[PDB]
Amino acid sequence: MSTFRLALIQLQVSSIKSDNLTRACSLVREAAKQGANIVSLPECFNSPYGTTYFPDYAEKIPGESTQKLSEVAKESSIYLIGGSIPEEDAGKLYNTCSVFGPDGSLLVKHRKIHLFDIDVPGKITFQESKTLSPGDSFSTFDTPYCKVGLGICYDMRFAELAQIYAQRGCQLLVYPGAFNLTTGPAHWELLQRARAVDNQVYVATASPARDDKASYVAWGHSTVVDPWGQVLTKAGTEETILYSDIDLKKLAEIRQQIPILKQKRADLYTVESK
Amino acid sequence: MSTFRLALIQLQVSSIKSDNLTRACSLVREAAKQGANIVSLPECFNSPYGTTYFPDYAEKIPGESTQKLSEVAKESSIYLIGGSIPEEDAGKLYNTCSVFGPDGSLLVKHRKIHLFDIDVPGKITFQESKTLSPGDSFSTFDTPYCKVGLGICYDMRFAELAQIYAQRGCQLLVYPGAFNLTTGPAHWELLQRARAVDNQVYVATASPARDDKASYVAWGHSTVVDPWGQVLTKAGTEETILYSDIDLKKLAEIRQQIPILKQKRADLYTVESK
Repeated sequence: MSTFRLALIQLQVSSIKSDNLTRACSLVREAAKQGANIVSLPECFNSPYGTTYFPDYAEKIPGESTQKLSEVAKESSIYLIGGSIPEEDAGKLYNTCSVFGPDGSLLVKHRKIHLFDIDVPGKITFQESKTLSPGDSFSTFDTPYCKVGLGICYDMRFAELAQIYAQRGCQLLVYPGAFNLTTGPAHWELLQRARAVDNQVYVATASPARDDKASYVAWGHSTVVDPWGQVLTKAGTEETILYSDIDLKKLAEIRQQIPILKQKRADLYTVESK
Repeated sequence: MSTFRLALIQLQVSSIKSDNLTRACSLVREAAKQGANIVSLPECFNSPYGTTYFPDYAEKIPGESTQKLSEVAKESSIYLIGGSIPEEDAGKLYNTCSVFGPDGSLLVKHRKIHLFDIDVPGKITFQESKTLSPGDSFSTFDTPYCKVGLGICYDMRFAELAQIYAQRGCQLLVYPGAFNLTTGPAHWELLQRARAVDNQVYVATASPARDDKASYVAWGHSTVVDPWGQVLTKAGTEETILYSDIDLKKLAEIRQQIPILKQKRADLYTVESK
């Protein structure tokens, strides 16, 4: 129970939802065949990423996409982190990561908390909040190995989320997400290394594969980082399944060697969750 | 006053305190001559770093070392961040960074909050709390350009300190410190880049030069990082003065482009301070 196999599906995403679902589910099955215990799909894995796409590809949960995820998690007896999909609920749209357990049960649903609203002149302008609404809950789930915490993409820029997850006992944080050709080289690896080292947790990112013709061009480079801040493995830009064997004994040893989680000064500061 | 010149004195530290003070003050004068507005010395700049050294090199504040720093800040008309020195007060010893303004006045004194207590088997064991006591206050000072926040070395591992400084309006964080041949390659650059990008501030580290014969062998590599997480400049291992022109207009533009400080979810989390 000290080591488990994590698989990150760096899916090539097309404009045809059923195509994405077919290929996503077949890659999940392959990951399970190669011994993965936890599998993650990437952000917006079932449809193109963009504000004019979300309304038309959005589904209720349960719906077409989550029913397929549920079924494949059950048939493969794995924990399946469902990347994210656009979700409709009560006249609002969300960017939502659904997680299914080895019995097909929904364990948790994470609606992206911090929406992707940036403007880098001459590089990338995105206003996710013009169509989507933000989530208002912390999201974790339990496995036999450890507790896992969730964020989606831009959520990775907010240190407090990882701090709260670490407080709550999470030992792996998974962030389905797609950075771009500007934010990718600058920030993608740095941010996930920061989250890992500062909170002494494993961190994994699940990105779609790069499609240079898409309106939003994904960085790629799905990555796993250990509690020492070391990159354990890193994909390229192409479609692949990335595997890592997550060693929780190593985490325990790191937390003893440089014991920053036990050295916090609660008389001076605290990160409070509401 | 949107740009100012920062100098980091990467001092080679000897066992003779007066030698360190002589050379520190001459390098400060040189930095001021080359137009530095804020100058920082490194951690434990006046004496060898180690638990059996602190008691014997410790001084009260004011004392020999701080009197020299006060005088040189006065005569050079600069803000001088006094690295750190071992400080004695009321039967206790601290690791203390004293800051003097252009009139020679003490602006603030930062006693290291998180003491350097680690044990990496086969590599480095240090127990700063054998002899030192921790500080219990946040430390900032004002300049005509911006507010500056302070930590010493291991303080840099504690994200919350930088979060609180950013809340309080700091635009530059300075950490005098010496990592070692184990923690240096793993964590030195990562941590400072994390503090910079997460809080959208400039971050600077002032290390002593490496002495391979010292009991604690310093990593070196004094560094300045911008709010985009980009390394602006980085020293080698040898004694030098590192200069950087800190562009606060750039900081303001970054905080608009990726406006994470304005996108915090205070309904879900807060970093609370004493």
